[PDB]
Amino acid sequence: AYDMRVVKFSPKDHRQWIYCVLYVGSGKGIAGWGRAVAPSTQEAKKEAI
Amino acid sequence: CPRCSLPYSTTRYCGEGDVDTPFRKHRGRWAPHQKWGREWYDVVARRAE
Amino acid sequence: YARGQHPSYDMVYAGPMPEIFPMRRDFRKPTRWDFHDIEKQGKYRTSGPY
Amino acid sequence: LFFLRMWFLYGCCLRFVLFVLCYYMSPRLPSSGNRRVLYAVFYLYNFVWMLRCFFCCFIGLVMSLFIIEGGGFVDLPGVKYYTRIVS
Amino acid sequence: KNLNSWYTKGTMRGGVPRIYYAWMRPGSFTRRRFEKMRNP
Amino acid sequence: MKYADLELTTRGEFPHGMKEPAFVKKLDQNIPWYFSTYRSMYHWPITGDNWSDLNEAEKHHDLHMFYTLAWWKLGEGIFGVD
Amino acid sequence: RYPFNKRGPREHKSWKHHVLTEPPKPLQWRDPKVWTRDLSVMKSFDAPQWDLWQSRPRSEDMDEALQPFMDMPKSLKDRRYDIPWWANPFGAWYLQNILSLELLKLKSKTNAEKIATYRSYMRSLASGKDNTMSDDDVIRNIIKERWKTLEFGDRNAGYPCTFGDYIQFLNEWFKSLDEEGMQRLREHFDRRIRPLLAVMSPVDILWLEALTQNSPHNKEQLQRKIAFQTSLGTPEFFDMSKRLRYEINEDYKVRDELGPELFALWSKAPERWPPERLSKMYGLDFTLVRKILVWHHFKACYDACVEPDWSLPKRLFALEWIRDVRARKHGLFYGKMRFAEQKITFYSDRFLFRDLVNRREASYANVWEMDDPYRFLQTEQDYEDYWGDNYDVYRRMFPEMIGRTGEPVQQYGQMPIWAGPHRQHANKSEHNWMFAEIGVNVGHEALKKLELDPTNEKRRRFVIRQPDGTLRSAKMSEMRAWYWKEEWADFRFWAPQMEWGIENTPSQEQYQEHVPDTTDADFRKQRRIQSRPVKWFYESHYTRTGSFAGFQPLRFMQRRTEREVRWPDVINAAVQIQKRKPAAYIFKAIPE
Amino acid sequence: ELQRGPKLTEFVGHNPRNGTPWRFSQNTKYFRIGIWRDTIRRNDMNEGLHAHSSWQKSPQQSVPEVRFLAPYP
Amino acid sequence: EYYRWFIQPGRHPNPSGLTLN
Amino acid sequence: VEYLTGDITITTVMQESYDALLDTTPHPHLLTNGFTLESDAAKYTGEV
RNA sequence: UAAUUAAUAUAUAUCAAUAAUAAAUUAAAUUAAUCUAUUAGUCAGAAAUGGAUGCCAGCCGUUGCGGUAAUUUCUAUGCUUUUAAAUAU
Ligand SMILES: [Mg+2]
Ligand SMILES: [Mg+2]
Ligand SMILES: [Mg+2]
Ligand SMILES: [Mg+2]
Ligand SMILES: [Mg+2]
Ligand SMILES: [Mg+2]
Ligand SMILES: [Mg+2]
Ligand SMILES: [Zn+2]
Repeated sequence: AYDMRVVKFSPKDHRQWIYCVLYVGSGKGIAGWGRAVAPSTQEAKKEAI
Repeated sequence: CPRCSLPYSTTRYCGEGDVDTPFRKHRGRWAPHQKWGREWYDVVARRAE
Repeated sequence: YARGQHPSYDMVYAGPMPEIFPMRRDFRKPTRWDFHDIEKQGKYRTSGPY
Repeated sequence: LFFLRMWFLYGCCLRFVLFVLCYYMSPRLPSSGNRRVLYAVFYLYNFVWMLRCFFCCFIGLVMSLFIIEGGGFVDLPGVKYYTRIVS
Repeated sequence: KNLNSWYTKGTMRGGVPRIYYAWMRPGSFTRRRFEKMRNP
Repeated sequence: MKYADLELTTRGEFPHGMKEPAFVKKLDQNIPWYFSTYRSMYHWPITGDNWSDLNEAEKHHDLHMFYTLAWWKLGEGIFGVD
Repeated sequence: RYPFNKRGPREHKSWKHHVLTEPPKPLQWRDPKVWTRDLSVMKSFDAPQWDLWQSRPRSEDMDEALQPFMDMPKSLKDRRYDIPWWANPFGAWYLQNILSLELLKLKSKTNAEKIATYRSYMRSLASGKDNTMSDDDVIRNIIKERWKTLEFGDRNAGYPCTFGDYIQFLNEWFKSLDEEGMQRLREHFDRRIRPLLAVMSPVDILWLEALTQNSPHNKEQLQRKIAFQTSLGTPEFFDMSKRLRYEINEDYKVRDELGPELFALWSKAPERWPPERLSKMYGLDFTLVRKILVWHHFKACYDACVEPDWSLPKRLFALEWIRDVRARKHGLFYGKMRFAEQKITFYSDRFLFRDLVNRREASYANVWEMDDPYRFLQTEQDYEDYWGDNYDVYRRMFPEMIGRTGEPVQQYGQMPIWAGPHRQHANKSEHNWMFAEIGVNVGHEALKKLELDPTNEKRRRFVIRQPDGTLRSAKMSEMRAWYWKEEWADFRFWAPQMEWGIENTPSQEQYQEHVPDTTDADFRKQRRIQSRPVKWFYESHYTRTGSFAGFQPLRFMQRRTEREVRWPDVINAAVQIQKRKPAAYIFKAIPE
Repeated sequence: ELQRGPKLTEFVGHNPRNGTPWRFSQNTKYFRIGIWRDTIRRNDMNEGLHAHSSWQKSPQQSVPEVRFLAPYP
Repeated sequence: EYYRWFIQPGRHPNPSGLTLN
Repeated sequence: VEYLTGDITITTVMQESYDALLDTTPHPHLLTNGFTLESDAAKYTGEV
């Protein structure tokens, strides 16, 4: 999943950060999952990974 | 024919005009006669075996 | 064996049954999902590999 | 599931009703407009009940009795029943 | 007397492959550290 | 034996099995779930000793093996002496 | 809500007649070049596959080995004339370069070289030049590079062979193979090619085509791609020659086990040589060393030109054999039991004590009694599991396992009819009339054999009126018809035939579509052709075991059916797999 | 055990005994977009079912009897 | 069936199939 | 064993049919009785 | 010993009694008799463009949509479906 959260850096400044949930897996017996909140889409994807 | 033993001259397909034939089933299709060669020669052979 | 003094050989003492003579190479058998044109696997024709 | 909204179907999926009035009502904000509400009548065990339902149907040449079905929720608070066809 | 057959147990996921072990887990396979005597 | 001097102009490419396939952008069914949802009837490897008059295992294996050996030219230049 | 309030069901483009015709169909003008010889179907002009024979049921295929000769018309095959094998220019090349040693010249050694070489060979002193290469290794290197430098093409130009010429010799040779001929071939293939088949990679495809000097479709783009990717590693990293170079467990080499150990002994009295005596030779674990002993025996046999004991693997592994038999009978399956399916029982620490003191205190008259191969077996069940495979040993040892006896069909005496001829017509009729008894003492499956037992006097009673009016006892089949159907399949020796397979299940359950049943070339079923003999005729009877229907056929029907995914609305339970039905159907007239 | 190690045994089907050892090749419908994205941006990680294919990024392809416990590679 | 060995893979000499006149 | 017992015997009919097919089919290293000469093999062999 | 060469009863009812019975290509080892048989979606989530409309008309399983550019209304046309239908209880 992808999602959007508002991140308030100050009473004026507002950023749109997005939110990633994913899971890495290999059917050979090893998996893992991650989630992250980052500024861009690609960023949150890499962070989650 | 090496498969259904119908005569080559007078018959186009395997199982034509045979009541008990395996080679023609209800909504299935007709199969052309198959020709002698090393394949069916050693088929006959393996059956004899 | 009848008086129970015979050394037991049970199925518990058996290890793996090994592959001794390796069978054959199993060559890739052409399926309906292996086709060099994306067309031959259509939605109107192919509902799956087999 | 909300089981008290179905009170006048009385355990039936569809109802038959007679037309009486058609008035208009304004939906709950922030939805503006006019929702057409038909005021209908039907009888059960010789009691005459006045049913009040949402008119979503298509009216052609003048006709009397409708077929009532229950839905989910709608813009307009208080109106549970909807119209299927008019006979 | 065990009517579930080990012959048919599983769910086809279609294309998804999974690994299986013939006998033991592959990590347990080569024991050479006790065999060739590399241990503290 | 049974030789003619023949010209064969086009042999298809190598049967390495790995060739970059034809690329598309859009697909017909946009529904990837069908990949994971698809089942089939069971493939049973064997019935009763696996006897057949057409000898399938042997014959098909050898026929594959032949053109494989042809294309690698009998794997005869590839290995040095270790 | 209701879709049809204010409009009826929409019939808009219900034929979708834009899909019916392409406005261009066909003619009597079809180009003979691009169509079939019969104008039946359009030819396919993409590059030739070499495997085509597997998908088509044409029998002229199997008359020849390689594909382009299978495709060859008879008129051309007539024009291949039989000539000596070296008159084939590739056979000539093979004769000159590989087979003729006598024409091979080696660089002559100087006297200094001769001396340094000799004294290196006889006595090794460390720090020396590691090469000292045997002229054997050298020779074989020259040969393998002669296989490297062999290229095909026009032979009025430089190179020796047409490609066609090469595969021609190859084809003549592959047809020419005996049993042990193509055995040597397949061994050669398993040893060299097959591992390479596992270690390949796209990075090699150009090199992979450099063997035959064949030109690829993409050749420039592959040049670039492979250049960039081989850039990312050592050149030694990427060459396929060196990818097989190391092997685990260097203490015992396969080369050194080719001469089997103490073959001059256990040949001469193989009974005095149980696996133990030899197993003390190897520093490996149990399974591995028994494996190796099997291979020794086989190599030895093939070496001495006699046939090997095929019962030997069963004899050395006997415990594993019986464990697999009983497992196969327990969990119902055919194969070899693997780890996941073992019992989860946890024994105590000292669990083995009883057997330990039984072993420690054992005593034996001779050493043959100590290890005979058959000490694994006590009860009759043991002997029945150990030999179930040979119908020789099994038939001789367990005669009572094939029923040769049955309760004879006997005619009952008729009850006298006092009415005489007036009624004699009555019991004589159109049909047979079966009558099976029921009651409190009869019809219970639990008791079935006791009820069919001819010794039991309370035995369930059947009778049959034949159409001529007589009465006879039931045939055993007819008796068994009156019990709920019983399935007998025993998995322990040969695989019983199992329902819901590919070749078993008829179309509508297997696929949701009608699929035509033709005995030729089912692509969906991955078969090339079918000769369709009577199922149990040519096969041996002991091989027929039974059938097993006792499971859910998951493609077809499963328990607790639900939607895999609720949104999008399109997915259903995993049993609903199916192709899309078109916009309205078009019917093409089909004599064609 | 004495050379190159054990095979890497996979299956596509119901069981190990009921399926084929082979994965599906690159020519599959569902693998083409993925393999594309994987050819063009090689260095970043890519979503897809194109992982399940016999073909992949790494020089070691998934095909039957890969010896995965072998020292080289 | 023998034609496949002499064709050039990209060339499909008469994609329509119709000779016409 | 049946041969050594005397039960099965090789007859003259079996023998001569055996010889017949031994003649009339291709031998791996040699030319066989019932190999037909080809006039046009001179293209290669050099003699008609 | 009314009758068993019988199970057929035409067009009525009550409360039952699950019929879209290979719903789509090679044909029915008949006795050829009953039937001419279709719906949905198209924001989210398989599938879109024109044209209107402008907090209106309307949609509403649900978050919600409609403020002249609405992938959420209406209409036209295509396109999507894993094919005994949508919808209501
Ligand atoms: Mg209620
Ligand atoms: Mg609402
Ligand atoms: Mg004890
Ligand atoms: Mg979508
Ligand atoms: Mg709507
Ligand atoms: Mg406007
Ligand atoms: Mg629009
Ligand atoms: Zn035939």
